[PDB]
Amino acid sequence: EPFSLSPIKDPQALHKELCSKNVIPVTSTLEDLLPATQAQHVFIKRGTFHSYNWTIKGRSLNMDRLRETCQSLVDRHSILRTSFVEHEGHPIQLVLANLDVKVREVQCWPGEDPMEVCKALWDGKDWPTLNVLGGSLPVRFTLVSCPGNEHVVLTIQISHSQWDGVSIPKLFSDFAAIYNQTPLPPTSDFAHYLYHRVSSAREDVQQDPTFQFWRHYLDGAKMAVPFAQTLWTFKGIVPPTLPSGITMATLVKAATALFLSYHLGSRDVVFGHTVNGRNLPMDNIESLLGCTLNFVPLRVTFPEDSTDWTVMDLLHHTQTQYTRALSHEHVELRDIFQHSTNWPAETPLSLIVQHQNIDLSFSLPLRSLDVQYSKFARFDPLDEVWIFTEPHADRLEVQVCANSRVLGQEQATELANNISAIITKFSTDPTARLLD
Amino acid sequence: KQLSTDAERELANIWATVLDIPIGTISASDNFFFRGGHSIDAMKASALGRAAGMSFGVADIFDHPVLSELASVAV
Ligand SMILES: *P(=O)(O)OCC(C)(C)[C@@H](O)C(=O)NCCC(=O)NCCS
Repeated sequence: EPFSLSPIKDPQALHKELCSKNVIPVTSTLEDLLPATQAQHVFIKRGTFHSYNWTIKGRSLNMDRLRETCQSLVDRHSILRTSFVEHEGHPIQLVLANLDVKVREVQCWPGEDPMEVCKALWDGKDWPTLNVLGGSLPVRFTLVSCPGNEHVVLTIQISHSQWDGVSIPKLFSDFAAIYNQTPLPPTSDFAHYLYHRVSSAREDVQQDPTFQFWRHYLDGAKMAVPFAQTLWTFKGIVPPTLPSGITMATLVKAATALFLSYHLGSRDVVFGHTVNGRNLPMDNIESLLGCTLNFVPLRVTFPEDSTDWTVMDLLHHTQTQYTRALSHEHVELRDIFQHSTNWPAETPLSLIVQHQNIDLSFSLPLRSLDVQYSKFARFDPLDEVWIFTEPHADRLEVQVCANSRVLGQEQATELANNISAIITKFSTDPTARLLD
Repeated sequence: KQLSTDAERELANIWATVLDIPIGTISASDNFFFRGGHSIDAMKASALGRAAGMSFGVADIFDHPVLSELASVAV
């Protein structure tokens, strides 16, 4: 039932206004209009914007078919033809149809490296002039070719409000299938995910099991702020061995909790963590393209007398504190805080842990063509600190990302070291008691 | 240990696709996490469950990690 969640009375008038200011194409139509999620907004406010770059080499490359593939990819996934705008201070998404995709094309000079041209456009104008909330479509394609068309760089630019780690590989595998003329199953779009969430909510909010769950879960809890240019700090360790029945994510979150326990002077800690948002009974929820991520509270409570708690006890507790929330992790954070706590609704999370148990390497198997992946990325946190953990084959990488005014280099380095050290200690001796 | 119910069979096929392991190697006593699954695999398994007419969520896979036990609680 399109437009049924629109917060605006004449959605078609908004579209017409945007067309007349040449922000979106005049021959497009408005297929739907919905609120943007809080998570989409988190990314938009932090300028989160990517260029996924595919260097393609070989004599059989077909430029027309690349162009048409871009068009077909956008026809298939409606998030890719979504525009974002503010109304009464709140972000909405306009889903366009009849959208003609125009590829930006560069024919280089002989000897000019196509990738250096992409980099120059990226740093010179593409991200510095980015204004997603002005309503111009964030998803755009660029094709940069050497003379001969045997060395080409294809670029997809995109806002993080339009993808997540589970679904981005599907964008690349769909692109390849369409280029190759391989068949594709039907899919849903991000709008269908938003309609599904709303249909599962109860009209009386005090009778919603989800807000009842969060109320109990957070009862008596306090959310402390562990910390007051954007910096990235990295630290690798040997991949931890997992105690029986414990996931890597649990290990990382327990380590973080132990650290915070000490850093604050608290036995009861609450911090944020990233969940995938796809544990819902809806068709194609595993494959639909969009940003279903959510950042929600995780609470870890050490006993008042922890003398006997082992590392295992902490791991099982931490893991249960995640699994208890699985059926309820999909709701807006400001709704959790408004309906299930005394806390102000716009209370921000100040620490967020993301474990990256998703694809870390990507492919675009176009049919003989050599195809390499690389990317450009912007991401600028506000007052929060992010801890990312990447599980590679040879190492577990701990990454801290925060503004330098919140966490200076030496402080960030020490944070990465401590979390790493604790993870390793937990791994090498899970039967140990927390008095290490 | 042999697959005995229809639910066990359908579930094994799901694990095979999600974990990219061959169907012949899956026994009813197999543990999802010991065969290499994590939370995201569990999410995909749950979704494929629904498309096959079974009904379980990710939490069910953490509570009942063994195939035969998970096949009982699916509806
Ligand atoms: P599990 O115990 O193996 O995993 C828990 C998780 C909560 C870490 C995992 O279920 C998940 O939701 N998300 C990680 C993937 C993710 O969203 N990455 C960033 C997207 S760009």
